[PDB]
Order: sequence, then C-alpha cells, then structure tokens
Amino acid sequence: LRAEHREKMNRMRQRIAQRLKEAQNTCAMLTTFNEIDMSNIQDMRARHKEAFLKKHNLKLGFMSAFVKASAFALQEQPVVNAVIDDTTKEVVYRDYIDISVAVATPRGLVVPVIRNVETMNYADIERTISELGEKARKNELAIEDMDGGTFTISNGGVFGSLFGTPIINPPQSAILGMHAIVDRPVAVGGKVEIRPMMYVALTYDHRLIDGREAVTFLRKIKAAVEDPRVLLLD
Amino acid sequence: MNRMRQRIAQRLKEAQNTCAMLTTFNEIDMSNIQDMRARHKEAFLKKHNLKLGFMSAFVKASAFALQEQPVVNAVIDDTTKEVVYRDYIDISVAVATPRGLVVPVIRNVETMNYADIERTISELGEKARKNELAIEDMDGGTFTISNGGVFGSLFGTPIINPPQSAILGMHAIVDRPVAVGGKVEIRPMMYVALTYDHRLIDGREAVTFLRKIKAAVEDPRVLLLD
Amino acid sequence: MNRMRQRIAQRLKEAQNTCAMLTTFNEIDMSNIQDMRARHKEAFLKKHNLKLGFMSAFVKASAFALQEQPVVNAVIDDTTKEVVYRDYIDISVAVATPRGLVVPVIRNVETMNYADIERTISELGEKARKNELAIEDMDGGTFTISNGGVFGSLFGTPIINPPQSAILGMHAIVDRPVAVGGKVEIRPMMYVALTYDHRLIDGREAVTFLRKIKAAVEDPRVLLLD
Amino acid sequence: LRAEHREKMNRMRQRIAQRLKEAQNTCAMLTTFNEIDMSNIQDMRARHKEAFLKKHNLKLGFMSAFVKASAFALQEQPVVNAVIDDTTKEVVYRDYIDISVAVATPRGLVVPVIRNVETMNYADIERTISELGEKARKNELAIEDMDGGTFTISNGGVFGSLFGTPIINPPQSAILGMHAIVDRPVAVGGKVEIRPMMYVALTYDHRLIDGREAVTFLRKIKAAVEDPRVLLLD
Repeated sequence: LRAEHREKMNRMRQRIAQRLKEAQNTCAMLTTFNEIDMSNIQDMRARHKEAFLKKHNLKLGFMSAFVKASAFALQEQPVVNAVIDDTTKEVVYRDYIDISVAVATPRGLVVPVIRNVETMNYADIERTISELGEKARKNELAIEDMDGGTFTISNGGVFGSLFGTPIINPPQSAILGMHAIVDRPVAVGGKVEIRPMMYVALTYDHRLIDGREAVTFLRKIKAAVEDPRVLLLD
Repeated sequence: MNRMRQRIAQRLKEAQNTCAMLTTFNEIDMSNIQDMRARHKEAFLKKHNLKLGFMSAFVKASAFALQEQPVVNAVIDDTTKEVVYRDYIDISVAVATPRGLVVPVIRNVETMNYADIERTISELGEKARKNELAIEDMDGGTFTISNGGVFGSLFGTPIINPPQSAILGMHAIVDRPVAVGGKVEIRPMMYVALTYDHRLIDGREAVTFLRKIKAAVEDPRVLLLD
Repeated sequence: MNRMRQRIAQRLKEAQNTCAMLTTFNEIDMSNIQDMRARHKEAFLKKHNLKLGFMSAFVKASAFALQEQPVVNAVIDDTTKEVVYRDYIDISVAVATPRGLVVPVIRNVETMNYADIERTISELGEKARKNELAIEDMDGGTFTISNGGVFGSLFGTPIINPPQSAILGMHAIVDRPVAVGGKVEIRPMMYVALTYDHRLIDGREAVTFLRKIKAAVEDPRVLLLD
Repeated sequence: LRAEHREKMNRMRQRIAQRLKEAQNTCAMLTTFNEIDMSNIQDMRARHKEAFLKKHNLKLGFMSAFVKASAFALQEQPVVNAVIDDTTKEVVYRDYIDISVAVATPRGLVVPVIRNVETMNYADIERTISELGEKARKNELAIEDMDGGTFTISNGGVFGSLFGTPIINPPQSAILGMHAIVDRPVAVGGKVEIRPMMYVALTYDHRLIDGREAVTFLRKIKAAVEDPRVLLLD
C-alpha cells in the first residue's frame, strides 16, 4: 500500500529554514578536528563532587570545564571573537565574551547566552546554567537573552555521536562541537593504556579566520581541559 | 563534455543549493555479522542458490530505523512549501558495476527478510550489468545506501540524492585495536556516515537514527524484538 | 464425578482410539536464548511494558517449521475420509493458571514477532485468570505447545488435542555436562518431545520437523535467513 | 486470509492407515531403552574399510553389525521369534530368522526382507542390502519378498533423532529402533571421557514376551556391538 499525505509547515518553520540557508551562503565554512583526554576532569569530579554539593547545592558536570576553557582561548586570540558585517564591509571586534550554550531540553533546542564569562569561575558558571535551565524547561525563557552571543558550545554528545560537523549560528564566526566520551586504547609513554577520550570539532569562517589560527585555537582548548591548572598560569 | 554530462553536473549543484547538508559519524563492530556468514553460508547456497553478503544486513536494518522515526522518511517540496510524509520504504542501492554507477530501487522493504533482499539485488545486478536496466525503476527512492567501501576508503562524506532527505555511507572493514571489557582486543570495525538535511531533520534526530542502525548490526536479533 | 468430567474423560479416550500416536525426542541447548534475555530484558520492559520469557521463542520457531512442512498442519477427517490442508497457523498455548489448565489460541502467528506474541499471551493470561475467557476463542487450533516444564519434569509423553495432528512438549531446564568441541562444558539444556499422528505424518517427517525447531532456538537468526 | 482446501486420500492410503490401527488394537505394546557405546565398531571401520572395498567392492557400514547381532540374540531366546495368531489362539514358533530392514529411499519407506540370517557373515549381509537397495531405488522391487519377516530393524537415525518409540510391523512381535550417534561425556573407569554413543529402543508385545525377557534381549544386542568378538564365543 502506497500512501502519502501532505502536511504543511508553519510560518515559524519557514524562517528557521530561511536563516539556515543564509548561514551557508554568507560565510565559507570549514571544519577541523582534534582529540581531548578526559582523565583529569573525571577525577576532579570524583573527589570534589561531594564538597561541591554540600557547599553550593549544585551538580558538578563536564559543561563548565568547556565554557571556562573557551573564554580562556578567546581572550588570547581576538580574531575568533570578531564578526564581518557585509553592510559596510566592516570587521567588528569585541572586547566582551558571551558564550551561547545549546541545552537540548524535552521541548527541543534552545540557545541561551551566558554573559561576561571573563570574570567567572566554575561555581559561577554552574549557577548560571542550572537556574536558566529551569527557566526554558517550564517555558519562561525570554527573547532578549537569546541573542548577541559571540561563540557557541554544542553538546550533541549526550546521545552518543562519535564526531560530526556543526553549523554556525549566523551572527558569530566560530562554533565548538563536543561529543561522546568513549574508552579507547591510547599509546601513552610507549605503552597501550585505555583512557576516556573525546573528539571535538571547530567550524570556522575562512573569510576571516586563517587556516593556522583555527588549529592553534582548538589546540589551546585542549591544553586547558587536559590540564586545568593552565587557567591559573599563562 | 556531452549534453548528458551537462545535466548531471547541473542536478549535482542543485542538491547543494537546496538543502543544508551536515554529516555525522559513528562506528559499527562487525563481529556478529561475520560469524553469521561463517556458519550459515553453506546452507544458504544449497537452499537458495545465492551468496550471503554484508549488504542485506544494512538494507534490513535501514528499513527498521526508518519505520520508527518517520521524519527521516519525509521530503520538503518547495513548490507549495510542503512536508510530504510517506508510508512506504524504498531504499535505493548504489551498485557500482564496471560500466559506472547505477542506483536502482528496492521496493517495499518493510515485509522482506534477508532471503528476499538477496534475490532482489542479485537478479537486478545482472540486469544493469548487461544494460537492460529500465528508467522507470530508478526513481522514487526514499533512502540511499552507498557502498564506497569495496575500494578501501576509511571514511568520507557522501552526497544526497536530491529527491531524498538522507543518505547512509558504509565504508571499508579494517582490524583495529578495541577496548572491550577493560582489555585491548582486535575486532573488525567499520566507520559509517549519515548526510542529512538540517532544514527538516533535527541535530539530535540524526544521531538517534544512526545509533539505531548500529544496534541492529551489532546484534541482529533486535529485528525480532523492539 | 459431574457431567462435565464425564465428557472430558470421553473426549480423551476418543483421541487415542482415532489416531496412532507415537513420540520422538531431541535436545535443545538454551544458551543463546538466555543471554538474549540477559541484556535485552531492560530495554524491552521500558519500551513495551512486558516481560521477556522463553515461551515466545518457541511459538515463533513453531510457526517457522509449520510453514515449511504443511503436512504437519493437515488434519484427517474420517467423515468423508478426507485430508484437510490449511493455510493459516493458529498455535494453542496451554497456560496452567491457579484454577487449572486452559488452552487459548493465538491467531495468525505467521506475521508476528516476539513483541506481538508477548502482548497476546500477557493480556489473555489475565482474562483466564479472573475467568472472563470466552468459549469462541478456545477452538480451531492447528498446533499446541505444552509447558509442563514449570514444575520440573525431565521428559515425558504428551497427549494430542483431538482436532489436531501434532503437539510439542517443552520441559525443565537443567545444567548438564556437554561434550562441545571435544571438551566437557556445562550448559543449560532442555528435552523436548513431539507426539504425532502416524496415519498422516511419516516417521522421517516428524524427525525433520523437530530438528527444525531446534535450529531456530539454538540460533534464532535463522528466522531472518532460510 | 483463512484458506483451507480438501484434497482426498486414495484407496491405498486407506488401507495403510487401516493396518496401522489394527496393530495397536491387537497387541499390548511397551517400550524399553538402553545405550550402546560405538567405539569398537568405528575403529573396525577405520582400518578395515580399505581392504574391504578392494576385495569385495562394497562399503562397510554400521547396519551389518546390527543385523548380525540381532540374529545372535534371536536364536538364544526363541520366544521373541514367536507370533500369537488369534485365529485359533495359537503360539507359532519359528526356526528360521528373517530380519526386515527398513531402508528409506528418496521415494519413501520400503521394508524388504533378508532371508536366512543365521549362516551369514558381514560380507554376505552387505551384498544383500546393497543390490536390493538398488532394486527398490529404481522401482523393480517385488511384492513377494516384502512379507514373512520375523524381526525388524528401523534406521530412523540417518536424520538425527535422539530417541523415540517405533511401531510394530503387525505380523511380528518385536522391533528394534536404532538412532543417531552423538558424542557425550561418559564416566568410564572413574574418569570422564567423551565417546560416541547411541540410544536404542525395543517395542515388544507384552501379551507374549515377559517384561524381564525384553530387557535381557536388548542387553544381549548391546554385548555383541560393544564387543563383536562374542559372536565367535558364547
């Protein structure tokens, strides 16, 4: 039996598909990959998760380690923070860092913005994600705090993808895509151990960001997650 | 270049300028398929006069995943800005013969088993080989398998057949060290890819789709269960 | 004894005086069924709200063997001395509740999977438990499974439900030493029995029938193949 | 779709089903089982199968070991050779041994008779089965040499049954049913070895044969297959 039926799409879905194709026809997107060893983050979460819950009443997750390491890399290379506006053919630098965090709730995808990430620590980031996660869950999430982001983390790794290519939020110039954590054999010190590792991806605008600047950017995020004490040093 | 190659390059650029294509990857352990082919390949040839291959395991697992999530089966027609659902499953199979690429269609995959799929591929493989393959059975597919793995590519990005919304790309089988149970074994594994339309399919629905194909090839008894 | 027990003992002796019953035995290794139930019982309960048991593996393997040899599906009617073939498969399942034995019928087993069989047994098990089980759905079966193995019998001889021609009797699962690959392992194995009508079914056709049920329980991936 | 169609059975199948029910309503059938270790037969076939083919142009099988051991047990206990005729209520002894051998060909079951088994050896039995097997295969098998048997071997073991109950050929009083050969663990000498063993069955008439005489009969067949040198001795 061969049955097909035409259901229509509303005017809201019209604009979402319209903005999506404008993001590809504007900027020349490329993608680069790397690989992060997640051993120093898990034992940080293994021994300090109990004193964190007693003192702050929050959960200690992986997400706050990637947001704080992203603000570290952006303030070193400001060209990734930049945006090309094709109205006056201008290059708009910024001096503030607002990282948008895609948190997929039951309803669907929402992308709220964490404001002024430069001065925070892991305790401040965890407050911001938790209470704003409750806002969008019961649908009280405003429009005015969903725009103006300068960089975007995309957790598509809570479902188990190995690696993949993300899509740029069109008022920005780059996006980081984190993925699932698997145990794979690793050659460390000339021996074959098993360590939990993650593939990461970075989709960047090649009109603005150089091919070597995107590699150095993603290599700097790796150094601040394989060893989070670099945030206190250089 | 002739006028036929004019239109092929024309349709190819229309597929990129219409839909916003992205790609996601995963990895399948092919151990339960090979020992199925190791002990049952002799009773299969005596009883059916066919060869037992890898291809029929991917076609049957693809019809299983499509009937669970019908949004991958859908197509956006930009004529009336419509979303066309379908209730039938027709998987197109790219079988590269000596002449070149051909993409015939297997019709109504929902009711078949491995024996029915193997008949359909084998006799239609002989049709396109000696060039008697009609035009009327090359269109209307809803999903596409692309075996580019008979040449030895590690992984790569496929291209969407433009009346469809997704495509699966299988690749070469290599022996790589695998951490299973806290120990380092060697098991034959395959990288797979899924190129999807981001206008229609969500970013989390493409991951769940390819994760469901993996469960029906790492353990083919799920086709009898849920 | 009441007039109901009069007729039950009357029908029982008519089943012996009509057909020439014989019995044949075999032995099934239940290792591939238990690890199927070991890893998929949690995703089965979350997605279907049912329990994953042994019974649905024997009902689906019985419909596989009957559609290959239709002579076991046949019935001799001695009214016109006729041989009545059938093209449908209705397996009767004896489910001993607290009240006693009841034999309801599962209709049209050819198109089902393990999920469909488990729905049919579970909700109809609740009907006969609280005594709302109708008469109209207790007759017309073509084959019968008899679980007398929930009490711990080793093996034994069942009795044919008189409008049918064969009956399968499953039994208890014990761990016994097994010579596999030239070594002595311990594996859970079951004895099975098949009581058949020798007027209709040949002596070699009953052996081939029970050997085919064994192949679809020692390896349940044959249901996807030949 | 529920379709059923009535195809009739011919007048030949009428009588076969008629004779079958007369065999149950006449004699009180019981069944007893035992177990034979087939190790001394297989190494007899392992070393002498080449000199047997060169000198006789025949194949050395399992069947001739069971036919010769059956004529040995019948000439020791003549009561199994007997037949009760209910015409004059008589007990008919016999002094000859004619073993019927059911050899299932492609066409179906046929039961020809081997005549005068008392004087033969393994070479004579193998000639009789082989050339008469070719007769019934191309359908030249006469009627006059299918009746008058006194005992019956039933090879239902070429298909792989474990054990089962056979049916008595109605002019006889007993039937032996051999089965498949499997490797099972065996406690021999206080140790657990693996040896190829066969289950056998004997369906007997309890009107004539005693319950202890059927056990002693099947125990005597076992001794002449576990050790075939008893045929030269006692």
